[PDB]
Amino acid sequence: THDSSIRYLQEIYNSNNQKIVNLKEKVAQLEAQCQEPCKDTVQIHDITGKDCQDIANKGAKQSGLYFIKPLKANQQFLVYCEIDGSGNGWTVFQKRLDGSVDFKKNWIQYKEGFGHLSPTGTTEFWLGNEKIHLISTQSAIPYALRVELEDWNGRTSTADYAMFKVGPEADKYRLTYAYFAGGDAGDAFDGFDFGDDPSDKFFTSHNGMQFSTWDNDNDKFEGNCAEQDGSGWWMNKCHAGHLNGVYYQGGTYSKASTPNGYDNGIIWATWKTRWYSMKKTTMKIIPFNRLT
Amino acid sequence: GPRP
Amino acid sequence: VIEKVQHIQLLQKNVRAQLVDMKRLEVDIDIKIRSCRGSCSRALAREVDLKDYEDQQKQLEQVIAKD
Amino acid sequence: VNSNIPTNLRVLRSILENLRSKIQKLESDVSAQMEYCRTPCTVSCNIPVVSGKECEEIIRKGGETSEMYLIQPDSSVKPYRVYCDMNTENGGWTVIQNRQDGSVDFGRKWDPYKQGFGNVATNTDGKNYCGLPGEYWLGNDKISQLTRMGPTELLIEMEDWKGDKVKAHYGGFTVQNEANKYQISVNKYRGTAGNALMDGASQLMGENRTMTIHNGMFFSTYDRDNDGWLTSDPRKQCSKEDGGGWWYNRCHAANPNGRYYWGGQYTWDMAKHGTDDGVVWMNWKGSWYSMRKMSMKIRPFFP
Ligand SMILES: *[C@@H]1O[C@H](CO)[C@@H](O[C@@H]2O[C@H](CO)[C@@H](O)[C@H](O)[C@H]2NC(C)=O)[C@H](O)[C@H]1NC(C)=O
Ligand SMILES: [Ca+2]
Ligand SMILES: [Ca+2]
Ligand SMILES: [Ca+2]
Ligand SMILES: [Ca+2]
Repeated sequence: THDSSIRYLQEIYNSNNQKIVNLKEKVAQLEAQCQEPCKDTVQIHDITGKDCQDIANKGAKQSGLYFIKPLKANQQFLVYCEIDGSGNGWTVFQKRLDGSVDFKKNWIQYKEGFGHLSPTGTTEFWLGNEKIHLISTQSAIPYALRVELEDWNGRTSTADYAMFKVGPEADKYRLTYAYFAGGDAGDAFDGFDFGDDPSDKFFTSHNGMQFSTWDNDNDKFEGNCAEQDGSGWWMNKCHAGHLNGVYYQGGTYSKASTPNGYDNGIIWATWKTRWYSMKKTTMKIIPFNRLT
Repeated sequence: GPRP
Repeated sequence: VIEKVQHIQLLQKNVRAQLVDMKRLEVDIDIKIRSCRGSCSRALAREVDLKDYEDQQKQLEQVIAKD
Repeated sequence: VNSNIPTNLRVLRSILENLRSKIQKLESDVSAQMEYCRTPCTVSCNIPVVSGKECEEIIRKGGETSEMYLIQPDSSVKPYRVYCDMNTENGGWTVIQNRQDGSVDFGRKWDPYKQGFGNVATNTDGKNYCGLPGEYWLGNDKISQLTRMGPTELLIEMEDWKGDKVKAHYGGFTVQNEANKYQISVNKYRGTAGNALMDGASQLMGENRTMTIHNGMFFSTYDRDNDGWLTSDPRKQCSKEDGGGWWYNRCHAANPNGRYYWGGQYTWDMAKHGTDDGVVWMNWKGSWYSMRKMSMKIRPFFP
């Protein structure tokens, strides 16, 4: 007689029928742990204002991403604010540190901006000309400009300009400053005496120049500086300071490396030969009354 | 740089 | 005179249901575990084997054909 | 009579034994996954400088590459992240929904579907920006506000497990707010998938087909019934436990928010409730087939 037989199959059944009930509870517990998305490291700060210095003055202590809205701006925009312990807040508008982003862009792109903003300041970008204009002319309070450079041997240098301003698109976002305010990188925006030509310096200065891109020529050359050197900048037949140039791994490059035959790198002639390209670059502005 |  | 068949034929009706419930459960856990891939650090790699259930499911349907 | 085959039904023992072995394996898997979940996945989506009201305005401001962007539809809305597709048929598409690997749970309540959930984008091989879209549902409040800024079109693309694909274009798309239960409206269809949203399953006739039409339906979730299946029985809702949120009627011809069944072909004995709750588009692959890829993108019509 199949005594225990049908009695055993009943134990197994009833048993792995209680296991099923238990496994389901454990499943639901699992489902509860898989409802949240991946954690994003980049986050935006709550505080806001006219510029970084304003945000600094309101308590902001760490460097990162903030929204700002200059007086005449009709919409707010994201920016990277550099804030040190002394209470100074810088509004960065240009960064180079690895040739990951292409700077051979057109007029609209240099206007609206391109690249990426990181909370760590480890990304390349160009905040647009429109924003740089709104920030630097929002009021009468004069702004200063600081250019930071790093070569391929850890050495850094700076260049400061007072009363820094960028005009409207109506005037091709012309570049302007009152005077060079010092710095060991030298006043390249003043032009450089490259050689024999009696007017090298006059041709390579930048104060007063309008912005140029391959599709919108506003330089003082008969050809197209932006098109040849492949970039967007305040050209003048052409340049002596070129921060939005072609990134060359290792700095040193030659005429054979370029396609048009001219120095198209990230140069600052008063600090390095025009055949040496920077490894890092930074352009930022802060109210002048903050350095003095 | 400069242009001739 | 017996007393085993009437119980057997009923037990195999429950085993059928358990198969079906196991199949659904096997699939549900497969979907839920993949759902963690977008939440957790990593997800468990696994290949559900329907063919196995398929056969046993086909087989058990043979006996229920008898009495 | 004798013990002919009453002793033969020992095959009943191997089925039970095996099943008991299947359960052991299952518990082990759930336990291991529980462990891997002590730490979450992470992403570093550095934000693009260029920004606008939505992806169309962004592609006109120079944003050429498909990736995650920050948009601000209105001055009163908090800027939010979304995935912009800048390569499909002229680009400028704002991704609203996306399926491609079953990495995210879509069977959620009313609240999550209203706020949005899932991953907008993930990091690409070796870059500092997120150029790969993840799986996600943008959120009803946001979708609603976007489609009401002005004429808006909708593009739905899908792929099966053989690599083949089709699309459903809807020149007109609108989603009312929450007071109105996110009621949907679509028109000016064209494409290669069937016009499921406006015509219902093409394999059916009579009121059987007209009851699987989505156009005009309210949004439903398994915890908020607004389907077209009018009835008292609380155990008869189009959106069941773990079913996706959608504009169910009675019930559907398509469901992009369905359960992600791996492999495509599925049966009733695989379905938690015995209904086809997978990523379905009947007018193309039938009712028991779940897609490999499914997505929803919107964009201004122009007017
Ligand atoms: C239209 O729907 C009805 C019901 O779903 C189908 O007809 C029958 O309806 C009664 C319900 O009172 C049941 O016998 C079954 O639901 C249906 N029987 C059949 C024919 O299978 C009818 O088939 C549907 N028409 C189609 C095929 O689209
Ligand atoms: Ca000279
Ligand atoms: Ca010219
Ligand atoms: Ca769920
Ligand atoms: Ca109902």
